[PDB]
Amino acid sequence: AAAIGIDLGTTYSCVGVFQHGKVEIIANDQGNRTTPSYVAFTDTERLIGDAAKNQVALNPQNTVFDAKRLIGRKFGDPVVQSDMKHWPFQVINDGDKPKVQVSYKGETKAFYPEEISSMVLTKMKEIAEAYLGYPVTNAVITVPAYFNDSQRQATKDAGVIAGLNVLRIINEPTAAAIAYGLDRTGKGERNVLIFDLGGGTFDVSILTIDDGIFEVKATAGDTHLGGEDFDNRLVNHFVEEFKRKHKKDISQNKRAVRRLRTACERAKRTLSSSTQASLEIDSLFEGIDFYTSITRARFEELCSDLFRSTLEPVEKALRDAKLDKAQIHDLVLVGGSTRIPKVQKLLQDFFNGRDLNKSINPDEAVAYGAAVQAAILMG
Amino acid sequence: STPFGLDLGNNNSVLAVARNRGIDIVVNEVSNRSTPSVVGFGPKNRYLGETGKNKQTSNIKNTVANLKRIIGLDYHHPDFEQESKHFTSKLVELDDKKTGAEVRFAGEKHVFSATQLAAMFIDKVKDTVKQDTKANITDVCIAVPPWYTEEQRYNIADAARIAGLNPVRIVNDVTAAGVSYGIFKTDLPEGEEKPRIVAFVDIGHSSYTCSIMAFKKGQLKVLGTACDKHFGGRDFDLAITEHFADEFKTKYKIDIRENPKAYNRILTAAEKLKKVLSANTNAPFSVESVMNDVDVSSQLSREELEELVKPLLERVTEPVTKALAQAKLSAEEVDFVEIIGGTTRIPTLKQSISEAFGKPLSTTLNQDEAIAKGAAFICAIHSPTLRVRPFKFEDIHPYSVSYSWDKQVEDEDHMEVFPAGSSFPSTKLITLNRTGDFSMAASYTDITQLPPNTPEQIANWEITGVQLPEGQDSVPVKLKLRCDPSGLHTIEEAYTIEDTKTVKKDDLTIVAHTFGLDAKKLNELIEKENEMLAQDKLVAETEDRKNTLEEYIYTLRGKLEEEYAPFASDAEKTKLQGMLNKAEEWLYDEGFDSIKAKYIAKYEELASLGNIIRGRYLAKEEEKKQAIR
Ligand SMILES: Nc1ncnc2c1ncn2[C@@H]1O[C@H](COP(=O)(O)OP(=O)(O)OP(=O)(O)O)[C@@H](O)[C@H]1O
Ligand SMILES: [K+]
Ligand SMILES: [Mg+2]
Ligand SMILES: [Mg+2]
Ligand SMILES: [Mg+2]
Repeated sequence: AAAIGIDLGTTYSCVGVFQHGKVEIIANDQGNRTTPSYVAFTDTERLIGDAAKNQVALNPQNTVFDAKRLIGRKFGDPVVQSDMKHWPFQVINDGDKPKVQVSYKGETKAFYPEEISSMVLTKMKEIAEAYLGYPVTNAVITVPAYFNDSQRQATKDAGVIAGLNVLRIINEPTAAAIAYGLDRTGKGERNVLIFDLGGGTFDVSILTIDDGIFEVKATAGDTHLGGEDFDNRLVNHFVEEFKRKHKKDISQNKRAVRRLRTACERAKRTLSSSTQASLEIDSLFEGIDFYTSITRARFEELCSDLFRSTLEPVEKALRDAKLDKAQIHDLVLVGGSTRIPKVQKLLQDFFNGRDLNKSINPDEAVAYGAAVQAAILMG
Repeated sequence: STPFGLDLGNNNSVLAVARNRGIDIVVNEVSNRSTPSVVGFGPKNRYLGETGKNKQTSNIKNTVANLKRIIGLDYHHPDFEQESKHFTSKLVELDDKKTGAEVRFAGEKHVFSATQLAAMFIDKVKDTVKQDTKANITDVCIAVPPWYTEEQRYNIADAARIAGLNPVRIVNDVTAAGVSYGIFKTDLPEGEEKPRIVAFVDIGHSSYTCSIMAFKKGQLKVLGTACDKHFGGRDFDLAITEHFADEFKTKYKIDIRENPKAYNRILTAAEKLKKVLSANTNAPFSVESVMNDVDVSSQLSREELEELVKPLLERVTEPVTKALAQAKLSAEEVDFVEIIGGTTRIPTLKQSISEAFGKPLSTTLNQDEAIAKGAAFICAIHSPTLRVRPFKFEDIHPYSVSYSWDKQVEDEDHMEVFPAGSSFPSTKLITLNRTGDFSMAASYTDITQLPPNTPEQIANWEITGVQLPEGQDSVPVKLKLRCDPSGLHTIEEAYTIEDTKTVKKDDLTIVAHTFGLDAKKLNELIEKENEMLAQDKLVAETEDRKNTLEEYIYTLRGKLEEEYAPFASDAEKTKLQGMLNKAEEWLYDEGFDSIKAKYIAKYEELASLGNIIRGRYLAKEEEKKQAIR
């Protein structure tokens, strides 16, 4: 029996296993290599993963996500109180422990954050078991570097509820580092910056590694940048084109903007792997076709401040660490937004052309390293 | 040279390579682990793979997909309509009665054959691999459906050649998955031990294959294979789209069948609803402005979906029952059932497969990657330089094949050579008594056992150089008849005997007539592909240089105002700002659509000044570090 590595993510989770000299990331039964950290409750059943996420819009009060933000925290924690304002589900107080409150099978039910997370971990465990063909009982689970003892222990409890022996709780940027073999470089300290941008959330970590021993130097959380704002820049730009070319303003038209926005989200994604993208909206406004294009350079420029702002937590982390940028030996990119060329360019230009550890899928590198570490702890 | 395996799917293709420890999946330019099997055309260049798919919805009449399905396809084939209903582009008859695509490309009407079109895609995907490996790619193993015809295999092999690759083997796809199962599992039966019997079921975008195999350590034999080439994901998408076509006529008073673009939007949305229904029991269907101003908002339950495909599902157990009968097995003799292919994720299919074998389903392979990985392993077997752990496999040869020869002095003029239900590859040795030069041919012994409208004759040869010795009656010719590792029927050797001892006399010359292209035609198509490649590359490079120039303008402008500010005189800065402004305005004018050299020159003018200032900036940077240390 192999041990598995689980990235328990705030929005998505990922499981891998080290087998025949390599890490295999395991696809779920829908074929997806990550699984939403979502749990839905309905009149008849409980849904976990993709099924939970598929029905969220139609059952928003009973679909729980972001339990990671609550796990191991107190109800009176200003973070908990702050976060609540953004969730469509109910969070209650049970002796200063937060519980998510839901309608399940025609009844009101409350769940500890670690109960929701155990259901996600049970799912990842079952994914691993279907792929391996036998029971899985041993796991490394990852947490953020800023997690305190209580948050670490609650995550371990979620593991144990899910039927796992938790070999170790390890830091996410430590996991990303193990993925790239930065702990194989022998004696002598190397300073590693892990840059983890993806899914709104943003974490920069500086680790020091010496003889395979890890120490956290700094953590910087600028953890809301990345979504609507870049889209808004493209919408406003193109609204201005239609204004220019047709002498008409499309701003005060709900359906027309949503249609233009949709095209802008698609174009933005295309611009990560191509240097230009076409937009083609039939009868956009008042029966007029809008066919145009945008270059990657133009888009970067429209969003120049939004991109430049990713360096703020880098500079903050360097200050807390009391390091100069020339003292960072190694760079590791994790999270989906690090695929954006400008993110790579800004970072690389900031650190004067230092190489980037980036060849492992940035959504998978954390589960990757947890799997390597789980195999090491077994043998 | 690194071995390269290609799972060429109707919807998407997977790329695997043999290196380091073993076998890796190659990722494309968008970071995807599969690439859409799409070839599109524009005013300036081709749109291949991910870009083909990106441009698809706005360029439907010049986008060809279903590349696999039109290889070897007679234009007047009785089942042509089952293929063409899935095409959005114009199909036309070629000079050889096969099917091609007619397409607006580079300002002209172009006709391309299915072989040509497949070559364009193989070429793109070959470039993905060498971008990833940084190495030479000269050899491929292509996986194809077991229902591929002898002709189709030759055609896809020639497509590889037009793309500059040596098609080392054309392998049955589910056989390649079986090879990856055999090289990955570590506890297979070993000696006099009973083989492990594993059934494989692949259902993809277009095809349903069941193939049952015997496994021992280091080996597999395929026992039975059956296919439904008209059973896949696309048939589900289409049933959903037709359901909504009817619903929207009543509900919205719109007729998407009269509006190809509207219909295509529903079709695209229908695949996504289908996938939601593998996870959820109910799903909303929402499409905005499917026509001018009309937003549609409906739903579909899993139960409703299942009823929609009821006629198709009537065939659901056939490939299982047929593959078992060929194998001469009852369902209970199967040890494990492995599912692969994206369409096996539909719960009703899973239930039916499980029930047909009376077994739970196993999912111990990566379902998307198994075929590609086995193809890369098989390509490595053929490598003269990459030693690989040995694995032996035999595939099923479902039809009887005979060879015939000029009667001359022989009593018989034909014989069965490769029986129905034997294995391939296989070699048979014959000696014939011969009066002179002679013709030969390979054919199907019983044509009633083949698909409708299959020509009886497979291949034919002329053997020349036959010279009788003094005793001038006849001379024995030894022949080497081969069903090769791709299942292709050849003659590889013919020679005359005895020039006390019976030696060889003359090696004979063989002229082969197969479904494979002549050297002349092949080279003409290789040339066409090189021209289109050079044209695509020139456009991508000039597009790149123009983006790089634009980026440098914004970048150098911003720095001149910040970290470079202390490092330039007034005259240097305003001069550079003037040319930055002029270069930017040029990009809207003459430079909107210019040539590569000019984007490069415009860049070198700016950079030549920019670097003088950057140099001073960097020098003071090192000086601050000199004051440190
Ligand atoms: N979760 C899912 N539920 C239902 N169908 C799915 C799911 N995921 C993928 N599919 C379908 O599987 C198909 C792609 O599968 P696959 O990659 O095996 O096909 P392919 O190899 O390109 O096709 P073929 O082998 O027929 O040439 C698509 O039609 C896709 O919609
Ligand atoms: K495929
Ligand atoms: Mg070291
Ligand atoms: Mg397939
Ligand atoms: Mg070899």
